[PDB]
Amino acid sequence: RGSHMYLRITNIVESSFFTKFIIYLIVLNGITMGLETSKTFMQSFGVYTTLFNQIVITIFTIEIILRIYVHRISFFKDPWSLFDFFVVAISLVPFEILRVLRVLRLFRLVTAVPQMRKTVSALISVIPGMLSVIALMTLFFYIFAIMATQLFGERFPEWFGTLGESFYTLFQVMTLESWSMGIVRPLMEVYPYAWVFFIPFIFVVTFVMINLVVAIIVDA
Amino acid sequence: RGSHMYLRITNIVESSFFTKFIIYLIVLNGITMGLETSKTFMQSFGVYTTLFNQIVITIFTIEIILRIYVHRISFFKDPWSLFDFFVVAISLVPFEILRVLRVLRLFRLVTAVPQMRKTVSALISVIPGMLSVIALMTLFFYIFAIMATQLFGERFPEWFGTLGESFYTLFQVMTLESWSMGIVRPLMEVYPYAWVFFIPFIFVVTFVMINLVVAIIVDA
Amino acid sequence: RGSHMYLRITNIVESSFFTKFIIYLIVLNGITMGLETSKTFMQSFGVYTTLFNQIVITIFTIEIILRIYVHRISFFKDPWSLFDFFVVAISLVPFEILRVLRVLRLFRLVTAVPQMRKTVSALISVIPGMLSVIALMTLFFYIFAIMATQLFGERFPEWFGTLGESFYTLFQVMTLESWSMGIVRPLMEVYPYAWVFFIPFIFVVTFVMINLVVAIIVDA
Amino acid sequence: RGSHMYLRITNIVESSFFTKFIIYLIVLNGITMGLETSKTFMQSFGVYTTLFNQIVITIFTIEIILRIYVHRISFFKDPWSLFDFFVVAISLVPFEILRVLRVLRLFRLVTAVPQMRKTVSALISVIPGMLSVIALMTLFFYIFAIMATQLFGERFPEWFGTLGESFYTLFQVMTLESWSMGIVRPLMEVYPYAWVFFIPFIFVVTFVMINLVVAIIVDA
Ligand SMILES: CCCCCCCCCCCCCC(=O)OC[C@H](COP(=O)(O)OCC[N+](C)(C)C)OC(=O)CCCCCCCCCCCCC
Ligand SMILES: CCCCCCCCCCCCCC(=O)OC[C@H](COP(=O)(O)OCC[N+](C)(C)C)OC(=O)CCCCCCCCCCCCC
Ligand SMILES: CCCCCCCCCCCCCC(=O)OC[C@H](COP(=O)(O)OCC[N+](C)(C)C)OC(=O)CCCCCCCCCCCCC
Ligand SMILES: CCCCCCCCCCCCCC(=O)OC[C@H](COP(=O)(O)OCC[N+](C)(C)C)OC(=O)CCCCCCCCCCCCC
Repeated sequence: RGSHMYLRITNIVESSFFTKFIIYLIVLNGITMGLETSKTFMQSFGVYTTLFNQIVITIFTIEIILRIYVHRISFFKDPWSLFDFFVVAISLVPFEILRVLRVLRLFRLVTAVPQMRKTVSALISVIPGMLSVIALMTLFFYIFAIMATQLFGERFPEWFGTLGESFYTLFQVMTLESWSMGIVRPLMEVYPYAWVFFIPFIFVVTFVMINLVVAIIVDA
Repeated sequence: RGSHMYLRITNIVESSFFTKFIIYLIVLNGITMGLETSKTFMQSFGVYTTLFNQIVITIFTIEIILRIYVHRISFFKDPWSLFDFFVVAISLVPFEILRVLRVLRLFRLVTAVPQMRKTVSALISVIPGMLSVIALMTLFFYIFAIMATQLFGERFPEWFGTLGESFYTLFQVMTLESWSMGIVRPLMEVYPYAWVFFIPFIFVVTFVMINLVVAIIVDA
Repeated sequence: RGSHMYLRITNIVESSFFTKFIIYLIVLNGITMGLETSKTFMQSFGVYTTLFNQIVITIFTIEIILRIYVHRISFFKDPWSLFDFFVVAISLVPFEILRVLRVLRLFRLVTAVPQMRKTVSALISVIPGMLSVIALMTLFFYIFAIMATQLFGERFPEWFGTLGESFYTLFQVMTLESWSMGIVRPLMEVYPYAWVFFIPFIFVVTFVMINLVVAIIVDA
Repeated sequence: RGSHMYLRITNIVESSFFTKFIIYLIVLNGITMGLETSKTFMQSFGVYTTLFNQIVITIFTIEIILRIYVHRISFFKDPWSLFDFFVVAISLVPFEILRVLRVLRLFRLVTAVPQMRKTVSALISVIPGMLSVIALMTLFFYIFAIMATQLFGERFPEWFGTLGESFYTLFQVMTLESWSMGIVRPLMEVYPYAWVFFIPFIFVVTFVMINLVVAIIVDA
């Protein structure tokens, strides 16, 4: 708990060399994961690189293990460690989507470098003051998604045949991407007043967005 | 007016249980209205759900009735109640567009939950300081819509054949959606100087938009 | 100069009735110009409406004449009058583009209604603090327009064959409209490194835009 | 170092006539470079204009030479001169991409006119406070670019077959250009859950952008 061998390990994990080594590895596994992208490189130096990968996964597990010895329950209430935990855990399951999620370990460069932690933490910090407006927005989407599903799903199954599909399309209308040439004008060929649904939608959603952003600037 | 039975009802509508019950119903009729979206679910449990729907419509009418007993003319000068009124009234007419408008009762979650009321009320509050710029903008749209109708409606009836059609297209140009690839470049094949109409339009409309948004930030 | 008949006319133009009458006409000629949009209406009540139009043009010329008697050289240093002048002058030439420009007289509702004048004047007021950045931007466009004309005009004459054409396309890239799917990806089929031209362009132009807008907010 | 002939040259380069002459040339070589765009003009007055071009290149080399005599090592620590240096150097190599880069000398109008220098310098000044967020963003792009390359490169080689290609597409998704109609909806025909990759991408990238812009406004 504060004994002979505890304090030995503690002085290692807390050493700058520990951090730097880990950061050094992250930038290295980073570059390695970008070259693994090339089947040319993969064909030649490929096995070299599978090697470096479990090496790094092992080093990271050892590290995480140590960090829990040194920190115990303090470790499992730290966001930055919990991230490092789950990211490294993912990289330990041997469903290809998990093989790809391995790349999430590169986000450890964020947890590791305090300049980054501080940046991310600044960004995350404005989200709580947004929840109420975001709650309002989601209700809005949900309601309009229902309305659109049953107004247009039958003739327009791809875009609106399903509550989820309508959610997708409504998000696309919010981003303004092809909303008129690709969605609303087609609808109007069948539903001449469809414009009464999407223009108010676009007005509300955009007004909310601007205010949401004025919200952020309301602290500064 | 302040009698024996009046004060009895008053203590019920004003009870927290009343509010919570109503909110409870709203979240329930909400989920129900999302499952009604699926013809699978509709095929199986469908009648169960038509049931829950008039049940809720009845409960809501009773509630609204009570709330007017307790509030009388104060009720009909409250936005939040007037909304609840009109929304529930809609849900009472038996034109499919009214069947769909029933979903508007889910917005009662806004009127009911004071955190939401406050949010919405914040948003709505900035609109009056915008009316003058919005008035200016609409005049602008109207004038340019007339000009475009008669400059391009004859060769381009779909986009500009009608004052309303031109309004629609001009709105789409304002959102910047396909303005060049899908509208102005086609026009230029017939009207080489059409760019003299839409670039200034896009300049004015965008300048106004930014200032409109600086307007909001002019209080904060 | 300040005589018997001068002061008589002066009391008329300066009367509220004068202003209101003019405003009344503007809203009327406004509605009339929107109905002239319909060949149906035009077919039936059409001549009624050509009538109301020169009537109003005459009334407006008389008014402008009076206003110069009452104001003399003060009139020709007022923006709002100079506008009214040029707009009404246009409406007096009998080239269809002038027939359409007649609709610009509806902007007299702006000059006439002081709430509008004040709004417009607020908007116009931020433009001088932008000129320097706008000068920078235009130079930027000019230079990149030259570069693009000679990098891509030969294989891509429609988009870049001409300094003006390149100006048009570059403006479209700035608005982000189809910049990749419709312009840059096509170019890359011939010029694989074209992305080195348009991504920096899009970066600079967007950075400038944001700062231009922060500029406005730098007073507030 | 501060001798007879040194101080003679010094009084010339530091003269207002020197600056004005140079500026005069820049506006002239500017106009000339825009007319060189027309093969009509090129066909007729073309050689006149190749002439004016080396004339100006020579004058500029002489100038730069002088300015280094007058300034020595102070010259090579000035951004504005270093620019003028490299821009003029480019214009001295006789690979067509260098023939086009000659047009970069028009940016000397920026270095020369102090109102511009000040503007540019204002703009550049906000960039250092952005580096941390920009670092975060680039890491984000890199990681998602890797993930997309291996999730979609095989079936969608054009958009994602290569780390660079995925970088390009991800940038396009960030600008929101055709992200749904032209990229994600096509992907979903093969990968129904692709929406789980690009919506969070679009959320993060947009949130960061707004905060990056609130950053700028955080000084004002
Ligand atoms: C005030 C009220 C608050 C209510 C909050 C809770 C809402 C809960 C959502 C309800 C669940 C709806 C699920 C559902 O019906 O799924 C539909 C479809 C699959 O149905 P399926 O039977 O396969 O459709 C057949 C297709 N057809 C018609 C073309 C032949 O599959 C999908 O589309 C999947 C569903 C995706 C959408 C989920 C949206 C969650 C929104 C949360 C809003 C929170 C507001 C605060
Ligand atoms: C300073 C002046 C202020 C004036 C303010 C008041 C303006 C009032 C609007 C005038 C009414 C115009 C109605 C009208 O002409 O409707 C046209 C069309 C249907 O005409 P129709 O005869 O069916 O066209 C035949 C089609 N064709 C030529 C291709 C064979 O149907 C439509 O397009 C319907 C009309 C939709 C547009 C309504 C716009 C309202 C703008 C309000 C601006 C307020 C400014 C403060
Ligand atoms: C520091 C330097 C400052 C210099 C400022 C002054 C610049 C003055 C602009 C120079 C004039 C260029 C005019 C010109 O060459 O016009 C080209 C074309 C028509 O040429 P054309 O001979 O018909 O082309 C034949 C077509 N082809 C090759 C496909 C067979 O026709 C057009 O494209 C018309 C020209 C439109 C563009 C005008 C742009 C003005 C930019 C102002 C920038 C101010 C910066 C502060
Ligand atoms: C925390 C970790 C930090 C790591 C930072 C350092 C990252 C260094 C990047 C790694 C280098 C990757 C180069 C590479 O693999 O190039 C791939 C391709 C050409 O490969 P190739 O063998 O031709 O592909 C064959 C094509 N196929 C499969 C369809 C038959 O060619 C390309 O696509 C060229 C590569 C372009 C992308 C360069 C991106 C630099 C991102 C910098 C991020 C900084 C973060 C702070």
